[PDB]
Amino acid sequence: WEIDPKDLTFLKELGTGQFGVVKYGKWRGQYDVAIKMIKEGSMSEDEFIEEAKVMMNLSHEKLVQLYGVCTKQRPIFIITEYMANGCLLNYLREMRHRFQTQQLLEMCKDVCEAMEYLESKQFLHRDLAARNCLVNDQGVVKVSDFGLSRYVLDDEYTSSVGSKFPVRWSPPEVLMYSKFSSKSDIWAFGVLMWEIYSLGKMPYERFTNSETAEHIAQGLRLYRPHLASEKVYTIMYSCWHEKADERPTFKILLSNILDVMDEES
Ligand SMILES: Cc1c(-c2nc3c(-c4ccc5c(c4)CCC[C@H]5NC(=O)c4nc(C(C)(C)C)no4)ccnc3[nH]2)cnn1C1CCOCC1
Repeated sequence: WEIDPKDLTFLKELGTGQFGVVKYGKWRGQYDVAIKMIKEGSMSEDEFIEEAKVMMNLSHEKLVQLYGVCTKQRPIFIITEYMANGCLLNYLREMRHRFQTQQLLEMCKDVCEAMEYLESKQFLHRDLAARNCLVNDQGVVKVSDFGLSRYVLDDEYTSSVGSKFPVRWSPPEVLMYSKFSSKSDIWAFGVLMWEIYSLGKMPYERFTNSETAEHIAQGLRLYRPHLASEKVYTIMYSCWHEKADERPTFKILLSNILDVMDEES
């Protein structure tokens, strides 16, 4: 579980997030890694460390791999697989890629495989969104930072009325009662498909968080991105049923996405 930080060589800053700075570097002079330098006061560290033992065992080709942690001194480090093309959201926003719809659906499949694996292990992501997926040098999309939301100390992130809370990715039962389940990840995944087909537009871009919560409680939904076929829109919409138990599983979504790939090759 433990990595010796002296085996790390730091090379470039990648960005700053909920837990502070993240860097790109090498492990033992040779292996690409991303290193989260956890900003003091920003994480429930003891709980996270206990949980990292479980997370180490979540291994899937479409999940960013946790390699280990450096706990001896602070800041603590989280060491992970490095993704050369950065976050899916910024990748979608670079219009130069001029992705074909088949590539867009492959991105959704990549995420849906990861989530189906997590669902099979009864492990929630809790903050699924394009900003929390990453792209490797082969253009493969992987799911990042699953479950880490549980260790954030910042009330602006955790409170449902907080400035940083993922309101636009949340189902009504989440906004109304904090009922979190595999079905809240499903809802978020549909929003994520919408992000992908919308090339990274903000969901409900003309509404505030408050306005979004009220409209989805009334039954308003996102609508079809121009790049989504009717079949693709159907899949994303299915994630948004008002009743959580009527939303599909990731296993079902996966077969649906595979069928659509077969029908719109
Ligand atoms: C950014 C970039 C990468 C690149 N980044 C990475 C990162 C990575 C992951 C997260 C994050 C960053 C980097 C950074 C900030 C957000 C941050 N989020 C968190 O830490 C965080 N959130 C959460 C919750 C709130 C969901 C619970 N928990 O933890 C990891 C691996 N491989 C990478 N590869 C490659 N190129 N680039 C540009 C591309 C063009 O410009 C140069 C760098």
